[PDB]
Amino acid sequence: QDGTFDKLTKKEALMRTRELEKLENSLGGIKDMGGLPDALFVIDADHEHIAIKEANNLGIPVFAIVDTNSDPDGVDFVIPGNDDAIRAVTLYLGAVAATVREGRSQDLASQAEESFVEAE
Amino acid sequence: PRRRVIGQRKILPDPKFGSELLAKFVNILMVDGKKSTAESIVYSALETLAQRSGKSELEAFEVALENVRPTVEVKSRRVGGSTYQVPVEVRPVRRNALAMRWIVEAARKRGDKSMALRLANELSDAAENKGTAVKKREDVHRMAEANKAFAHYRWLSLRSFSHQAGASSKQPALGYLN
Amino acid sequence: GQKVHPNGIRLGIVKPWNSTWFANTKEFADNLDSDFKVRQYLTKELAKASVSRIVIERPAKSIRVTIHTARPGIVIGKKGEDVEKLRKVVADIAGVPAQINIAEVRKPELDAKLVADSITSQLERRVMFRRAMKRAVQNAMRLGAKGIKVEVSGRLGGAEIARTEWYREGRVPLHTLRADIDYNTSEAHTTYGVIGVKVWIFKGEILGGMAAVEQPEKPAAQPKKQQRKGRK
Amino acid sequence: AHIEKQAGELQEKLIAVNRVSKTVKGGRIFSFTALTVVGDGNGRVGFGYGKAREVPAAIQKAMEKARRNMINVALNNGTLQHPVKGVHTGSRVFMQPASEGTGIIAGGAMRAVLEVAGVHNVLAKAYGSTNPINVVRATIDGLENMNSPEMVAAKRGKSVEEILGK
RNA sequence: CUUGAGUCUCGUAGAGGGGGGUAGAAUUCCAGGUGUAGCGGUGAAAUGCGUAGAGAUCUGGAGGAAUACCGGUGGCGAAGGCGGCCCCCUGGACGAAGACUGACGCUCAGGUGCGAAAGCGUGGGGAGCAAACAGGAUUAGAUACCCUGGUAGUCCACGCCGUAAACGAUGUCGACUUGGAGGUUGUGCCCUUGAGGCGUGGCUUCCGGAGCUAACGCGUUAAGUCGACCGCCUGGGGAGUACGGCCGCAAGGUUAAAACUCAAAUGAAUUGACGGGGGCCCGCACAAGCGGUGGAGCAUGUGGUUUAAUUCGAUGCAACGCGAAGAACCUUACCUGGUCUUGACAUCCACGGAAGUUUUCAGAGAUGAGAAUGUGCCUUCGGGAACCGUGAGACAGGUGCUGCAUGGCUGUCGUCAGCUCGUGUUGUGAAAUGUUGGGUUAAGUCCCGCAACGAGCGCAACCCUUAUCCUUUGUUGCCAGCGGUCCGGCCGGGAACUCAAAGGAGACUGCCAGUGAUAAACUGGAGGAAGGUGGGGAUGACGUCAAGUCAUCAUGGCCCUUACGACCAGGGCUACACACGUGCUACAAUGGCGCAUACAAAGAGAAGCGACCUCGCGAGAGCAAGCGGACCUCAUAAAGUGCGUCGUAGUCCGGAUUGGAGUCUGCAACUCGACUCCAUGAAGUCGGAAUCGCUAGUAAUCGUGGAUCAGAAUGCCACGGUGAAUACGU
RNA sequence: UCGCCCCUGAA
Repeated sequence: QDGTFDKLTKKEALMRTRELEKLENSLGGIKDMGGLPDALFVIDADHEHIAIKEANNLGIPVFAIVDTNSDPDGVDFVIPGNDDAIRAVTLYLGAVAATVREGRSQDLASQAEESFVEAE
Repeated sequence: PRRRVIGQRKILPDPKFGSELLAKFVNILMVDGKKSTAESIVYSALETLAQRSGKSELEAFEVALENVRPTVEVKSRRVGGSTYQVPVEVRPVRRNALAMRWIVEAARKRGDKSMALRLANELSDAAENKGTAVKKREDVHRMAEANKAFAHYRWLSLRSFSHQAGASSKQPALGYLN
Repeated sequence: GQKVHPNGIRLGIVKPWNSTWFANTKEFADNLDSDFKVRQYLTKELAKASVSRIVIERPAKSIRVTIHTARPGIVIGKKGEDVEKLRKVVADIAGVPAQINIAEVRKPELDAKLVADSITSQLERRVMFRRAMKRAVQNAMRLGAKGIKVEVSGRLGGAEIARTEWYREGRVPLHTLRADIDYNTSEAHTTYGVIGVKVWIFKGEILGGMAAVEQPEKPAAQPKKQQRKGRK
Repeated sequence: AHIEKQAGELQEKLIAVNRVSKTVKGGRIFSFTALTVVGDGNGRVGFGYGKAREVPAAIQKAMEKARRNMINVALNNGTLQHPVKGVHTGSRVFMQPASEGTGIIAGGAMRAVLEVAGVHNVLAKAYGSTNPINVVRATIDGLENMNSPEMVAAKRGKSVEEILGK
């Protein structure tokens, strides 16, 4: 919002426009992250088998679905679904977007209950 | 290795022809980067031609030069598949250059006073192919039409031909010429 | 050679000159020699303060003894007695009278020569070599600087090999024409040989010192250019 | 992993230290590499390989990475509870438990690695080519791989429950 | 007893083995026909073959060897190994129901058999190819690869030798342990209603999990996990050799050492580097063009050589018109001689004298000895302070020696697009990733993807300058509108204009269309002075080359101490019979010379340049204004241009050499200054092998200025004038 | 496709 006010010429301001907007495209999704995660659902093992290694060299639990070429590692609670999200996207709509998405609906109520005991 | 188009030269119209083609004929007759001393000889020799021959002012050069220019120049490159140096059919622009150059070269093979009188009489004999500057043509064009093996580099090219559909005889080369 | 030392216009209109004076037709030579001579004796007889850099300004009717330090409180000493003595040296050599002038106050973690001579004197007490720069760079980067790049010639341990001890930390582009590139040298003269020192502090990064803070002149925006009048 | 350098009980130590080289386009560079271990005298030991242009930062970085390659070990007495005669890499590793009243008895890596790891009455041996660097793989072959009395005891206890269940 | 093993039965497929028949294609020979001057080979060639008729081509006949395709990680065998077709004799494998035998098994030193190819003996056979061999070629040589021939041999029969990277570099047997896809061959099942759908065995590839391995990888057909038995190894070279034995007809094979000698030899992998390895991309790198050099002379450096010295250093490019930006003496380190010794140059200590000033002698001066004169600054009036001479030491001085003790500086690849690092992950590690790939750019440039995420240096970036247009300021600069005129920006006037030079406007793939993943970008377009890093500078990385430089300077060690230090006069650096490097000048009419004539830019300047006027053939000298300056002067720009001539001659070209006569700058121009004048008038008629530069205001060519400089530019450095050819294409 | 060898050492 200051890239047209600290850069006042076309030879600067519009050079900055190009290079910036085509970073934020995909780096956009990782700047919405909060603190350090304590949970990490995966839906794949083609390029999300990075998770089962590094987050078990650190022990932050990976919750992995059934796989066709691998075995889950970490603290795993298997769910119907397989690796490769180019053939299981429509399946995730009412499988893991209904147990791990609703994995938060359920958690919120339980979290409230726990806080009440502490308060008293 | 070569990036983008070559330069183009914009040059002036002549004050006695209006041409840039016969401005390029002053350019060939320049020495020591002086257009001044060049322009002298040009007009001196134009007149010599007009008297000694019929012709016109755009035939004293033009027609005469269209009997000195070959349509094929043989260049150089070691590769040929026979260690051959390939014929190259020259573009119409490069036609000009060859004949123009040779007529001035021919006046350094002469000693017949001035330089105007030299190239003038030469150009007068060069439109009927009885000159000595038209005999330069008869070695470039003689060679080229009597011997060919084209621009293909025969061993390298043959492998490429075979892969495409199965051939050994001449065709475009699909594979590398490297 | 390996480094050709680009600094010939980094101290031009990108950062101020360190000896600004003017001279006329037959004065060129004189003014040159006289200045440099004074500085030799000057810098030598002062070592009780941490010299940022001597500079002089010569109006050519006086010369200005404008030594800069990071410790002017030792330079002044008691009264004027201190600075008096030094002022005289200048007056002698240079053909003009001389006047005392300011020495800078600010943290000593600034200026290349400040960081130079400090570690050089350390080597001449035969303590630290490699380690010398490292301490002085954790200092320099803590407060001040925007990247430092030190060079020191290895000669340590009585070893008889030509070496290059090269350590940077933070960014030093050498080709920035909109930054205050500092550069000074020192040299030790130990019994281990001679150890060259080079300190390049990238104090600016987007702000000059003579590409900023100046007054140009003209465009005065008046449609009439005055002329003499009358007719004859 | 997790820290093995812990205040009031840290037991910093080093193993290897040397230089290695790569041949660059110009000349050749030197990378100051080294192995370390920090103990606690109670186990929790690891290893790291730094890369630096100086010896101090070679040991810095290697002790950073030591904490990131911590292995847990738990024992009784001043000696390991189980022999491991396993071999990792081409340096051959052997390791006996031994009664108190004897030293470490080793001049290699496993002098110092078998000190920090809470043991000092262990007797160990190695065969094959001499190379301290992979004597350090007795992290794998004795500290990581182990048996303990309550491990073996729960083999004997697991079986009983199954018979009852049927 | 039957699970191991084996047999029986029934089928199944196959280049399993041995033997005997048989077909055609191809090459060759021989015969006949047709046709004529070449054939063949090669990167070029040559030997060879052809008019006595070849090559090719066609017809007939004959022989030897091998079976195109088929044909495939396809198949079979114990292995070696085994390919047209057919018959005969014969072996092995596998599956299917059952049926039977009943551990009868497994392995194995010795022993025995089987053995690719070459080889050997004996007898047959002989087309092609081919050791040998013979010409030819390539090569310095070429007993070779290459070409033309060609013998043993290859082939068949029988016997012999028994080797091979005899390989899966993997002993054999049995047993287990995730799987996926393909190939191949049996057999059961399924509307077999699908050449097939689902099984289950045998064999065979590829992939890969766990595990193993040092890694590469192996990976149910193991290098995994076990057992059984046998074989072998125990550092390399010495040596699979010697010695003995054994086997063989022999060639040799087989068994198989030691002395001696060395601190490694060796395997796998990593990064870089290199490849007449590959792929990709650029640069006057080449092609295409233009201009030189090497020939010749002169200028300049160097080597060699000589000399008393030819002071020293640099060594393809990156030394050799370089350090040296001009070497008369000096410079100058070098030589020869004169001369000095805490000193020419420093501090300090002690003494005197203030330093000096003008003059004399001797000498080559260096100096040495005088003759007169000076008494500043302070004083206690002695003494000191600057300063001078002398004395004495501690010292001083050294372009004296080590650039393999060093700093500093510089060149170099290279204006290269590369070069790293933090953090994480991967690997036992070295390291890797990133930084690679898919597009793209001048660019590690940008976009996308990918265990990488970030960041630093370099590129780019921002800085100057120039291409425009605007703004100021208008004098010494400009002159339109306005007047003088002397007609000259010469004077007033006018600041408009150019100009100066400070500050802005501007260009960014910004905009238009297409192309390009809708990404970057690329190609045309528009506007503009200019488009696509606009052009030129600065910008020359981190590094490598123990590259150079102790002689610019600095400095560790070393050495010299009535000297190697220091000072002076003379000489040598410009010798010289030569060689090499870098330049310049010619070989001419696009020119020379004579006449007249056109326009410059950028610097320089009171040890200076010097108008004017006078004289001099000239160089220049005398007289003198002006100028530290958009003032004045250097300065008259020169090529060029319009005319006069000469005519292709070594000359009207060209200019070397030397002599005489003069000039200038200096104390003085003898080796060793430059300029001029007249005379003499050179070699050269346009330069081999070879080699170098350059893609545009560049090349080319023509002048001008600057620094260094008392006084020496064909050099370096800078400034303008005129002003191209060529570029298909890599 | 155009044959083509040869190169003392420690940074």
